[PDB]
Amino acid sequence: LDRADILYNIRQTSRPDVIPTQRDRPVAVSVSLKFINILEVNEITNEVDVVFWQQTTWSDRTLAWNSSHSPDQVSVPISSLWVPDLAAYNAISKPEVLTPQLARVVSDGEVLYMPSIRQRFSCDVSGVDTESGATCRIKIGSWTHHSREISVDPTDSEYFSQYSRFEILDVTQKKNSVTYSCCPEAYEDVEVSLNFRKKGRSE
Amino acid sequence: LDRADILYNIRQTSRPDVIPTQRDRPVAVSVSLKFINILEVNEITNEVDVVFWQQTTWSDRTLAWNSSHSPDQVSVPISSLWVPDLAAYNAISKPEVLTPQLARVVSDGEVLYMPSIRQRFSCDVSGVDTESGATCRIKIGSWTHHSREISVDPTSDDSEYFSQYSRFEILDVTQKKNSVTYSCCPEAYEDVEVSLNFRKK
Amino acid sequence: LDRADILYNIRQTSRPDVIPTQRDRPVAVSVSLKFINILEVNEITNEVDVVFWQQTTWSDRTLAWNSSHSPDQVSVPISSLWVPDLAAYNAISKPEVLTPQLARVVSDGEVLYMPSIRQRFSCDVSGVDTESGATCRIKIGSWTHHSREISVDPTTENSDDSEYFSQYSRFEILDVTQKKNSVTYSCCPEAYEDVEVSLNFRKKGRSEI
Amino acid sequence: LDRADILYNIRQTSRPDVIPTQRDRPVAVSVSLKFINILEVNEITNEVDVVFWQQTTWSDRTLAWNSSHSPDQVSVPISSLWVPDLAAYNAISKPEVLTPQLARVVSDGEVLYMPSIRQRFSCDVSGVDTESGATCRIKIGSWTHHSREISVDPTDSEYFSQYSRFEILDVTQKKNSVTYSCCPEAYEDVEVSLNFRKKG
Amino acid sequence: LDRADILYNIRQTSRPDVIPTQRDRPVAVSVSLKFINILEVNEITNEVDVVFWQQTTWSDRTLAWNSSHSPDQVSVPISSLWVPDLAAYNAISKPEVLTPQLARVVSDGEVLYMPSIRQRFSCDVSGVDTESGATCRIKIGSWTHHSREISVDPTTEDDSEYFSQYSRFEILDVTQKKNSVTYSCCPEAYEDVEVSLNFRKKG
Ligand SMILES: CCOc1cncc(N2CCCNCC2)c1
Ligand SMILES: CCOc1cncc(N2CCCNCC2)c1
Ligand SMILES: CCOc1cncc(N2CCCNCC2)c1
Ligand SMILES: CCOc1cncc(N2CCCNCC2)c1
Ligand SMILES: CCOc1cncc(N2CCCNCC2)c1
Ligand SMILES: *[C@@H]1O[C@H](CO)[C@@H](O)[C@H](O)[C@H]1NC(C)=O
Repeated sequence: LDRADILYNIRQTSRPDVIPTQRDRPVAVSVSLKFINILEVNEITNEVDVVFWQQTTWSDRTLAWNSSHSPDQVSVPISSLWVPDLAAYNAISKPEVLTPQLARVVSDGEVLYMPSIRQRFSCDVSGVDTESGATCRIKIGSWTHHSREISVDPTDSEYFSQYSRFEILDVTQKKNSVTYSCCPEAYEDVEVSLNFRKKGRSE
Repeated sequence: LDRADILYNIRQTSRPDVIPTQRDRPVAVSVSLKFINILEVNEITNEVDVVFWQQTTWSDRTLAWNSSHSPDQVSVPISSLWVPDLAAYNAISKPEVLTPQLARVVSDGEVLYMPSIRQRFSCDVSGVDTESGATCRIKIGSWTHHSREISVDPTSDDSEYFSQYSRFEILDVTQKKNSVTYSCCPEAYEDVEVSLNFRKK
Repeated sequence: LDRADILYNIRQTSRPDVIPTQRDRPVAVSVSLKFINILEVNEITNEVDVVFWQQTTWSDRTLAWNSSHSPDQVSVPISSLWVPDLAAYNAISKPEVLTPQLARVVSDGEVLYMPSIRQRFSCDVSGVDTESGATCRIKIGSWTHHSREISVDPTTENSDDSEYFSQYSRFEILDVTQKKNSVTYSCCPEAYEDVEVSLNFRKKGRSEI
Repeated sequence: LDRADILYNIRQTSRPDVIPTQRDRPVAVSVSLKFINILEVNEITNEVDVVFWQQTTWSDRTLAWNSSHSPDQVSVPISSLWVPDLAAYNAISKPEVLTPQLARVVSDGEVLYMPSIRQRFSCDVSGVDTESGATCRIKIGSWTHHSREISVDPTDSEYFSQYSRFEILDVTQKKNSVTYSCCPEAYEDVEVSLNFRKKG
Repeated sequence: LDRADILYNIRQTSRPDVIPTQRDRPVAVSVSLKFINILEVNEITNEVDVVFWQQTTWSDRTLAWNSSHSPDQVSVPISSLWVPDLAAYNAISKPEVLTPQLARVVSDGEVLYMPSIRQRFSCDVSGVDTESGATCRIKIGSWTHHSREISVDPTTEDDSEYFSQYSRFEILDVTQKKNSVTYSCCPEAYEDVEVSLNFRKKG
């Protein structure tokens, strides 16, 4: 098996429309945000612009191949894969995807999709200009798949731009299960708390 | 039947172009707005930005399957389904759809489509900065299907999903159904009018 | 015949690329603007933002069907139909189409396409804040089909204009008049038809807005 | 032959990807700008917004048909035709195409494509608010085809909006052949000089 | 062979999804930015708008043909070719591609893709209005292919030969540099080119 063959088979048998549940257990999706930049904070309106890598991870056995005599990874256009229907509940603009829309697929069926995204959010910006900073919560989960079909779990400003007007004090993640008044089932989400503040001109 | 089979059948026998009338009867569409945020009010120009879930509900028996030993629901791309041609009459921008464009389909043919949308409207913003607030009316109906083909009806805490971080707060939401005859065309067209009473905090 | 059959036939045989001329005579296209809103006037730059329904009407026999025991109308995506290549000559932005892009088709082949459009125009805004108001002319015709292939004609309803106009606009409409022209450009030997819509409007008293 | 047949044949045998060179001669493309409006001048940043018809003209013999008892012209979506890969070198925004993207094709294979375009350019805006006005040069040529494959040649105030804040004093056109440090061949372009000024 | 045949063969067999590695050796990609304009500098927010030609170069043997009695080059839509998944790490907007999306292909399989791009970046704008100017670094590399699949290198071939004389700014110097980076998320190394643009406001 070479790359050409692997990619051909994947394209030929894809089913991007089919959630890869295994024996009616949920697809376990991991989500983690790597913050790159904070761009346009407004303490009056409670709005922020953020750039982040949305590290998204899951398993789709239908993509697996025997890599005994083959590459054990390929990069694949997401239009050829099933992908989780994640959305940020408190986003007030659609995601601006800054990077090539490719996922990495391992021979065992593990998938990693990690685009860089710029997006505007509605959240608590109060205190951004004090020492203890502001804490903005971002809520991400499956739009249409309940907890029996999709579960989401969480996995250092290492990637954060030194040229931002802001700095990161702390990031914490938390998992929730929510029942909305519209539907009888429960839906999982991850809440990411971003604690940040304006740098001093001197800093 | 598994999900793969159900989704394959749906895609293969699509008909996204065909309104699913069970004939002479109109497709009964339910519409309901869950307000999430109010973003950029202008009392001078009478314009507002709103974020809301557009809960849309209808029946399409051509999607039904026997779920005796199968899943009784799947998520489907709306490009593979017939979808009501709803529009907001007083919108002054096209809808910005913020969420994945999937509808939920039940084995009996019930469909739920509920995108989160950001959109700008022309409406009465006067009094927004007073105690009794402003009342902005949003009018939604089928663009091209008359009352014999599509009927729209209204379906809770008005603020249940509303953002606590908005500069505004919701005082009340009321819904109302209308049947309108336009000068251009002989038939009547239904719509729902949603009245959003809100004010600056 | 049911709706599914009618729509299937249309999709399978429609030639969206083919202007439906009958016997070397022009397709008669009717155009009419119903104004919904006037949004962002600038008297310095002579620019206006307008929202309007663009009522467009024509005949295409190739869509016809025998409706003896059938529906006599369906809604059809415009991607499955031939559509006139109308453009606004003095537009300075591309049309923002606000509504579902569907046309209504009658069993005899009559087609009605009427999207709501937001668009910016270059025109005479002078006098907008006076009693007699400004008069902005919008010019619409076929971009590439001459008068022997497409003719454009106004239609005046005999009803009041301001019927669909938003009461919440900062502006108000004094009058709307339509007029047909036939023009020959220096690039081309043939004549091209257009409709000129004259929108007479003014700013509402400032006590109200 | 009727229009339906002509259009069907064109669509079916369409090779939009193939430059229609005849016998190793370059495709001769004519370019001409008809200015409609000047919208948003900035003398500080040297930027202007312009609306113009981009009259583009060339020959593609593979489109020809016998028009003895047939129409001798049709309108065709440009997605079904080869089209020159022209670009404006000093544009700082992508072209906003305002009109239907249709070309006119004559039975002998002559093609005319003339969209109305709004676009922003980087150029010399100094003097715009003086009597002699500013002179803004727009440079247009094939992005990827050299002079042996494509040549560009020149062929307006008649179509200019009376409601613009600006007025046109003069338009001149000029053809150039240029080399670039990246490539050994020569590339043709047209430079259009727009001399304009702010009205009273 | 004529152009029509060459283009037909390429379209029919190209495999835009398949990275053209030759025996486990990485595809060698060359990247070089030719700056055309600097448009909208903001020293407060550390943001700049740049227009540049992104000269991108690589080899794909699967495109080769015998040109004995044929054209030895054609222009090809990039949708019919494999193309490197290059991204600018510090971009804060998606690339606005200003030119026709065509690549030039030589009969031996060499490809040149050079679009003009307008894009906004986050970088160090301090000193832009001084004599020594600001130095803005732009970082470009493969988003998903590691050093064993794609390597990126600067070309060894004027700082402003193509730069607009009508810009409010002027270029003092351009330097390029190659890096190999390991991120915390992944075990492999990823190559990039860092382009340093030293520029200042004209007097
Ligand atoms: C079976 C319910 O299907 C749905 C279809 N669209 C949206 C939702 N939402 C409510 C559930 C939680 N996610 C937010 C949107 C649910
Ligand atoms: C024959 C009626 O067909 C139509 C096609 N497009 C738009 C409309 N409208 C008028 C009916 C009510 N909705 C507004 C638009 C009607
Ligand atoms: C020779 C007819 O071909 C043409 C192709 N595109 C545009 C035009 N125009 C001139 C005729 C009138 N409409 C404006 C543009 C003509
Ligand atoms: C082998 C030359 O192929 C090319 C592929 N893309 C762009 C260019 N350019 C440089 C030559 C002149 N046009 C501007 C862009 C050249
Ligand atoms: C092999 C890991 O697959 C990946 C899929 N998408 C993005 C990345 N990134 C990490 C490597 C360097 N480029 C940034 C993004 C990695
Ligand atoms: C339509 O079909 C019916 C048969 O059901 C036929 O008898 C009738 O004459 C047809 N009408 C037209 C106008 O062709």
